[PDB]
Amino acid sequence: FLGLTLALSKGRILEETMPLLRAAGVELLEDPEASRKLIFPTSNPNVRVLILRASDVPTYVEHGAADFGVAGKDVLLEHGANHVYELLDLKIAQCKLMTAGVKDAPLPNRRLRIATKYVNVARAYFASQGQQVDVIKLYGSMELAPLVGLGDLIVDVVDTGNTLRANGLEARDHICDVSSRLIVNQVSYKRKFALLEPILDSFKNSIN
Amino acid sequence: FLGLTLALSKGRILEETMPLLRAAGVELLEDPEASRKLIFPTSNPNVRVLILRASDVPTYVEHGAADFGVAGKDVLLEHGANHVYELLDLKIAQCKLMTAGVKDAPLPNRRLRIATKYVNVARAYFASQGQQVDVIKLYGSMELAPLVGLGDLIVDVVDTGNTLRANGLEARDHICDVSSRLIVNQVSYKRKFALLEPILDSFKNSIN
Ligand SMILES: Nc1ncnc2c1ncn2[C@@H]1O[C@H](COP(=O)(O)OP(=O)(O)O)[C@@H](O)[C@H]1O
Ligand SMILES: Nc1ncnc2c1ncn2[C@@H]1O[C@H](COP(=O)(O)OP(=O)(O)O)[C@@H](O)[C@H]1O
Ligand SMILES: O=P(O)(O)OC[C@H]1O[C@H](OP(=O)(O)OP(=O)(O)O)[C@H](O)[C@@H]1O
Ligand SMILES: O=P(O)(O)OC[C@H]1O[C@H](OP(=O)(O)OP(=O)(O)O)[C@H](O)[C@@H]1O
Ligand SMILES: [Mg+2]
Ligand SMILES: [Mg+2]
Repeated sequence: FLGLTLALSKGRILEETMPLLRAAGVELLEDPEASRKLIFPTSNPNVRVLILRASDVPTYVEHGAADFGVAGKDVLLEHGANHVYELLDLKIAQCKLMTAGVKDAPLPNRRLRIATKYVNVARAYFASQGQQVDVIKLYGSMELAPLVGLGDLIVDVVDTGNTLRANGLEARDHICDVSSRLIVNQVSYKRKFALLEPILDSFKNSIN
Repeated sequence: FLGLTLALSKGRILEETMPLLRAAGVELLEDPEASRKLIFPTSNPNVRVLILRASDVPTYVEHGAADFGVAGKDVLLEHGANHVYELLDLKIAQCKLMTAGVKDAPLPNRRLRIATKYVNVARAYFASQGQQVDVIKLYGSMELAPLVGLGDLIVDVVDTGNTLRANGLEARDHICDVSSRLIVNQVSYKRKFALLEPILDSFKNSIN
């Protein structure tokens, strides 16, 4: 396969990317949500799709296992984006990185413990507020951590706030806005520009 | 809540732990698989259950957010087990950590690239075979990596081998056997032994 490999994740990124792909002449031939398969052809024989965990999208793209991909800004910040090119803000899967804690709970008298999957972002954010914190790395369900006393605050993505409210948590600080971004492998950009360019141009047009 | 908090993960660990818990006088009051909730009461008011991602079970237990938990040996090896006590091999969720690659593909002429979530285990295993390797950290779907040239081999858990065979991969090396283990917080063991002891004794009896 000499064409382009596009890395996407299931759920909202796949759902919100499909219209952009359609407008660019690229449609999946089945629903990846209902398949155990991971590589999918498209209506365009020069483009195939990898379905990955969101956290693996930057990894595949960086290493050139995919030529390009759609990754949340949150994942990019956490992973590090210095070995891919971020070409477009697609303005999909929009949310924000925030700190949160138990509603009205005071902070304890010591170095704070932050429970989060976004360990690098958490460290950098608290450092920008003048604080060195301990970070506890979690892989899921951040909202539970404050309720059982694992960490004093969490760092997580918030959209509606329903998850925080359902668990008696409140957002404390706004870290940054997050949206999904189009990222490209630095070599693929140079060597497969002829294939990439119309798709990138289509995406840019669609997001206007 | 002054009783015991038990950390479990969904799927096979929950499924294979429930009979042990039943025999110990502990039953869930609903199916956690069909709930968004994360804390669950049991038939015993001294015991509640946290449902966590498997990789977070050791974390919660180590930190004392749970008093005890059931974690796969694979997760324990990767996370590090020096700040919990491993008390029982429950002999559930039995599988093995293995290396795997594309069937009959020769190794390349350079330092190997291992794609895996088990980065510490991979490093230690290849070091025991006389090799320093590069490790690429992945969070899911290891089987895809060799097929798109991300890494030369993977390290993953294998049971039937169906996943490897479905993807044209073959197991190369047997790293170790894996089963789920009962782990306890080092302080909880000391301070809540009266609550723990009958449950531990019941589990031990059940697994005989
Ligand atoms: N509630 C939300 N609303 C909008 N965007 C979100 C929301 N939650 C996460 N996102 C964004 O969408 C991306 C897709 O990730 P997601 O499908 O939740 O997978 P994962 O659970 O593996 O992070 C996230 O990395 C983030 O940028
Ligand atoms: N196919 C399998 N058969 C038996 N045990 C398995 C299998 N796959 C994983 N396991 C074991 O069961 C544990 C439960 O993890 P699992 O439910 O697969 O969650 P995750 O996908 O987050 O690792 C694993 O950490 C491992 O020890
Ligand atoms: O502010 P809200 O609108 O509640 O969104 C916040 C939640 O959205 C995401 O969950 P997702 O829907 O991806 O489910 P999961 O992360 O629990 O799998 C994220 O992990 C937060 O928990
Ligand atoms: O040798 P096998 O019998 O095929 O088992 C191996 C597979 O089992 C586990 O997958 P699981 O069923 O937990 O699904 P997931 O890891 O893809 O979520 C593991 O992640 C392997 O992919
Ligand atoms: Mg999610
Ligand atoms: Mg699994």
